[PDB]
This record gives sequence, structure tokens and C-alpha cells, in this order.
Amino acid sequence: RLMKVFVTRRIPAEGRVALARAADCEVEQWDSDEPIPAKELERGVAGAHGLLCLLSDHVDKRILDAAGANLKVISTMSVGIDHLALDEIKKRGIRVGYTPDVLTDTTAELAVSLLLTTCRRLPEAIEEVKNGGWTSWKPLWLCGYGLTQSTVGIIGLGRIGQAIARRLKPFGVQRFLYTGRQPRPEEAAEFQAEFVSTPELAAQSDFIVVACSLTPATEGLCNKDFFQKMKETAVFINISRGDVVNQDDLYQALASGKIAAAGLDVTSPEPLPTNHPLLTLKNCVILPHIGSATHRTRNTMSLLAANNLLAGLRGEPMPSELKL
Amino acid sequence: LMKVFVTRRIPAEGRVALARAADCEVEQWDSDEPIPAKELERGVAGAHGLLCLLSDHVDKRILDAAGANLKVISTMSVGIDHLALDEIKKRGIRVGYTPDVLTDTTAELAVSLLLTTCRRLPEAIEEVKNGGWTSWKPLWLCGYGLTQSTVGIIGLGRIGQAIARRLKPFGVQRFLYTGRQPRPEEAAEFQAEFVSTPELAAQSDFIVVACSLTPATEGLCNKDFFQKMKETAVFINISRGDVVNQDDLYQALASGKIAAAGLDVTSPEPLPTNHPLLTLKNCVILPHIGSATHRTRNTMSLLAANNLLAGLRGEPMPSELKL
Ligand SMILES: NC(=O)C1=CN([C@@H]2O[C@H](COP(=O)(O)OP(=O)(O)OC[C@H]3O[C@@H](n4cnc5c(N)ncnc54)[C@H](OP(=O)(O)O)[C@@H]3O)[C@@H](O)[C@H]2O)C=CC1
Ligand SMILES: NC(=O)C1=CN([C@@H]2O[C@H](COP(=O)(O)OP(=O)(O)OC[C@H]3O[C@@H](n4cnc5c(N)ncnc54)[C@H](OP(=O)(O)O)[C@@H]3O)[C@@H](O)[C@H]2O)C=CC1
Repeated sequence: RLMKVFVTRRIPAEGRVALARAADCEVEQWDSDEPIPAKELERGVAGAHGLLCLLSDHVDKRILDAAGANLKVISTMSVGIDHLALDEIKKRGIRVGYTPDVLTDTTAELAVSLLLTTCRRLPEAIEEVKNGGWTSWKPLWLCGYGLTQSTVGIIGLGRIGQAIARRLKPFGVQRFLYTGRQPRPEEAAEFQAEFVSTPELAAQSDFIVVACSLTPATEGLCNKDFFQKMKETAVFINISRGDVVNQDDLYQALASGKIAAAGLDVTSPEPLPTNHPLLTLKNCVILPHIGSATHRTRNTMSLLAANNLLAGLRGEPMPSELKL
Repeated sequence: LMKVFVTRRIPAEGRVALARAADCEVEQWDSDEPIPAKELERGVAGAHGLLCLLSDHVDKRILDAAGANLKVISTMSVGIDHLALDEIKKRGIRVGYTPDVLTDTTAELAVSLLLTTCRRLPEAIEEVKNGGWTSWKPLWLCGYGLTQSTVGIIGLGRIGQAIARRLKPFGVQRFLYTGRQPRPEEAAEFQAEFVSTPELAAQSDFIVVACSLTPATEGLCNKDFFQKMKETAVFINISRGDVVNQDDLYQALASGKIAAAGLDVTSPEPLPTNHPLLTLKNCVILPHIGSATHRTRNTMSLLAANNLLAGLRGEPMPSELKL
């Protein structure tokens, strides 16, 4: 009576071993580092009891139907959940596992890394070395934007947004602002952060860091209108989802001098075509969605995803279940 | 009128200070490019005051060029290893430099570099532009975290302290440091342990060098340093080029003896574009941009000018170097 499990990719070893040991399961896997096409996904999920997927696998009505009534648990190796058809998943009584907390510190780290390479202009500095542009120490050359006495606006002061604030505080940040559905005064206290409106966040911040979820509410949030309320000297950082940022409005505002610079960990689509105008701008840094990328973290998420699925398979509590 | 030579275009505020001085005759190297030693010797002849950069070589020949008039040298920098201090002392010439005003900015850059290096941002940046990016991937571009790490700081001075303070909320579990002498009061903020240099290499997951360049720091970071470091560790230098044995570093990185290196300084500066370290994907090199924010740089310009003026008029200087 072996439950079928499908894994949509080669995952870190700790998660792969935990599945392999599950003697009540047979594990079928997409043996590749490359994304599984949708029709190969539809083929592999057929009659699966459990699905172990990733943030870039689109788990829509099409693949839930391809799977049929066997499917009881979908374990995603990510904290983001927007790639999942939650309404349809709910309707069918299927359990969801995801990976919060476990990747928080690492992602916060990556966000501050990105904010700092962008704000201190490291990539064009690097290139001035390689291309022969460097001729000496120069007093007014490659001057960037410093965090001392600065105001930091965070859109979405969740666990990752809190961990980012905590990492920027010792940099001499004067004032923390934040935006969202409701205040979090218990959370914000640590930073003496102020709850403000989006327009006030834009007008007042030297640094804007977006660390919210993708919802209907957050889709297209940072558009022309937003970059226009921003300071000309401000730096814009997005580590959330690509669809939060209008990329045409971003390019324009970067190209026209409406903001100083931006660093993106996330894009629309992913990958961004090497062709994209964003990639031609020297005041734009784009990273390939590496927020949670250290082995230890990815090992930890992989094991968490495994254990979510196995418990979900056995009718047990999950280490980290997403409810309803 | 006291004669002044300025070896470069300095940021406005400081240049303004010098243009508003009625007691002074100011000559500038009117350029963003460094002064030939030959032009510097001509430039400084007769000068009472020299306002100079960390990259000008103020040796015997330039002091002798300048002559007995020379009363103040004011450098737009904190480092002083480009001044022949022994000769300056004995000639009784006063020195100005720029401590403190650049401490926060430089620490900021050093953590910038450590993070760009250890989270592999360059490699990442180019996987994007060169079409290597194909999806999100669980085992790809994984770097080295600060959580539960050991950071060794070589030189827990002003900047080394501002560095550790910025590193602490990243979850560092342990700070070690070394130097000539412990600094117990300053060490305490980080609970840092003073250890030898071999022990600091052996234990540290991340190594930051924020020391001054002296005869005893010179070539400190060499083959045997790199040999005792963890094969997983990351090496950052923001001090001076000459603290590092560059060949040993190249050798170490190319053979996997350490994980990677971020450098804000090299030997010589600029590093030639075909140099061996520029062929390694695990080596990040920045063009000595530690103090590069406009606001820090103007404050430096203004300091360097006021230190000069004050010396020229026999007054106490905002920041004099004690010789
Ligand atoms: N770059 C990377 O590799 C990674 C990226 N991420 C992304 O970042 C997100 C971080 O989530 P995490 O902190 O773990 O969990 P959280 O749910 O706590 O973070 C989401 C935040 O978004 C806020 N938010 C929701 N709607 C809005 C809105 N309309 N305007 C402003 N803020 C809003 C929420 O606050 P409120 O409800 O009060 O509005 C909350 O603070 C993930 O959902 C994921 O998409 C996560 C991990 C790694
Ligand atoms: N990349 C850049 O733009 C910048 C580079 N610099 C460089 O950084 C240096 C530090 O400046 P700052 O902190 O303001 O000056 P400090 O005078 O405070 O010097 C810092 C440290 O050098 C240390 N030192 C001397 N010898 C050794 C050694 N044997 N081993 C370990 N440490 C040693 C001192 O420690 P101890 O006496 O106990 O040995 C002190 O901790 C400057 O001298 C300059 O060369 C500075 C600013 C910007």
C-alpha cells in the first residue's frame, strides 16, 4: 500500500535521505537541477499521495487535477506560497507545508548584502578595476550612499523585515519606518519603528526595503506613482516577489534620476531575459533569487520540507503546516 | 604670504576654506589624476604647507624639494604610511590627518565587501547577465553565513570596532582579535578574545584586517597565515596592500586553501588589469573606496584644510598626528 511521493527537483541531501527512509512511501523524482516543464510535472504527479515542490513550480488547478484524489499533502521548500492554488487546495482538503523561520536570518543577510553592494556601488567599482578605469585613490570617485543618520523604510515588517532592521540598526540608522495592513507595535518596539502610510514611507526614506508577501494588495505596489514620491537620493531594495515591482516604471525612474539606485533579488519573469533594459543600467543590481542560499539553510529547508510531507502523509501534526 | 601646494582637486568645501585664506598663496595640481613625483617636487618648492593624499609619496626627496619653509603636512586620510614620519619629526614639521570622520563609512564598506564576497554577489550578478540563470535552484550560488560564525579581526582599533559592531546582529557567535597589546575595554563590547595570529587563523570563519601598515604588519598575511586558515574561511583586507603577500594569496585561493577574499587595497594601486588575482572567481577587488561617500569625503576635505591652516598659523589643529 505504498504511498507515491513526487519531488519536483534534486533537493539537498538531508531532505532526500528523510524521504528515502520513509518505508511507507515510494519516492519518484525529477532527477535534475533544471525546472520541470508543466507537462512533465502533470505526468509525474499522476496518482501521487504527496508533492514536494519549490517556489518556481506552478501548482495550479491543472496540476491538482492531473494528480487526482490521492493527493493529500503538498510540501513546498519555501516560505513564499504564491505559486500555490490555495483556494483550490483548500476546497479539496489537501494539507500544505512550507518553510518559515528556518530561512529568516539568511535572507535578511542577503537583503543587507544587496542593499550595501547597491548603495556602496560595488559592481561598478569592481568593473572600474577590471576595465582599467582605476588610476588612483580619488577623493570624489565612486561615492555611494551611507546608512549613518539615515531613515530606513520597510514595506512589510514581518520576521524577515524585522531581522533586516535588526541588521541595519548598528549601521547608525536614525529612524525606522514601516507599512502594512496593521501596526505591529510589539515587533516594531525593538527598532522604535513608526507605522506610516505608503506615501509617507516613500517621501521620508533614504532606504526602502520591500520584504512583504505577494498578494492582490501588493501586486504592482511599487509603480511610477511610488518612485515619484521617493527621494532622488534613495535606494530601493526588493527581496519579496517580482510582481510587487513595475519594472518599466523602475527602469524609467532609474534612467531619469528619480531615485538613486535599486537592488533586486527577485524579478518578473525569473529568469529575467539577458536582453532586459534593467541589465543595461549601472545603478541597478539584479541577483538571481539567492536570499536563502547557504548550504546549511537549504539543508535545513530541505529537511523541513521532507518532514512536513511525511507527517502530512501519516495524518500527523506538521513541524510547519500552513493553514487555510 | 605663506605658500601652499595641493596635490589634487579636493572636494569643494576644503578648497573653499583654502580660497578664503588671505594669509596664503595656494597652488593646485588642477586634476583628478595623481601627481608625477617629478611634478610634485616642482610643485612643493618653497611651500610652507602641503595638503596631500594617501597615494602621494612624501619621502626625503619631496621634503628636500620643499625646503626649510615647509611647516605643516596635512594628509586627507587616516593612514600615514606614505609620510616619511622620521624625517618630518626631526625637521619639526607638524602633521594633520583624518581619524574618526571616516570610521563609520569605512566599517560600512568593509562589511559591504565581506557580504558581497561571502554571499557571492559578483558571481550571482553575472549568472544573470550571461544567461546562466534558468530557475530558482536549491544548491546554487550558496555562500557562507555569519550565523554562529567566528570572526577574527586583525587590528581592533577605531574601524575594527565599528566593523565588529556592524557584524554582531548577523548572529556571530564569537569574536577574536589580535594586535600588539590587548584592548580590554574596547574588546568587552564584543566579548572579543585576544589570541595570537596563528590561533586567529585556525579558529576564524571570517578574517577582517583593519590594521595600520607598519614594519611589523608588512607581509603579515602570507603563505603560512593562509595555510592555517580554514579551507572554508573568507579573507577581507581593508588596511593596506603591503600587509598581504599577494602571491601567497593568489596561490591560496587558486588551490582552495581558503574559500575567498575581498580586498579594498592592493599592491600596487591600481592593480594591473591582467593581474593573476583578477582571473579568480573567488576574489573580489575594489579600488580603495573605503571612505567613499560624498558626505564623508567633504568632511575629510574640510578637515585636511583646517588642519593645514591651523598649522600654517601656529594654532592647535582640529586633528594633529602626534609624532
Ligand atoms: N529573496 C528570497 O530568497 C526570499 C524571499 N522571501 C519573500 O519575502 C517574504 C517574507 O515573508 P516572511 O517575513 O517570512 O513572512 P511574513 O508574512 O511575516 O512577511 C510578509 C509581510 O508582508 C506584509 N504585507 C502584506 N500585505 C502588505 C501590504 N499590502 N503592504 C505592505 N506590507 C504588506 C505583512 O504585514 P501585514 O500583514 O501587516 O500587512 C508581513 O509583514 C516571503 O513571503 C517571500 O515572498 C522569503 C524568503 C527568501
Ligand atoms: N580602505 C580604505 O579607504 C581605508 C583604509 N584605512 C586603513 O585602516 C587603518 C586603520 O585606521 P583606524 O582604525 O582609523 O586607525 P587605528 O590607528 O585605530 O589603527 C587600527 C589598528 O592597527 C593595529 N595594529 C598595529 N599593528 C598591528 C599588528 N601587529 N597586528 C594587529 N593589529 C595591529 C592597532 O592595534 P595594536 O596597536 O594593538 O596592534 C589598531 O588596532 C589605517 O591606518 C589605514 O591604513 C583606513 C580608512 C579607510
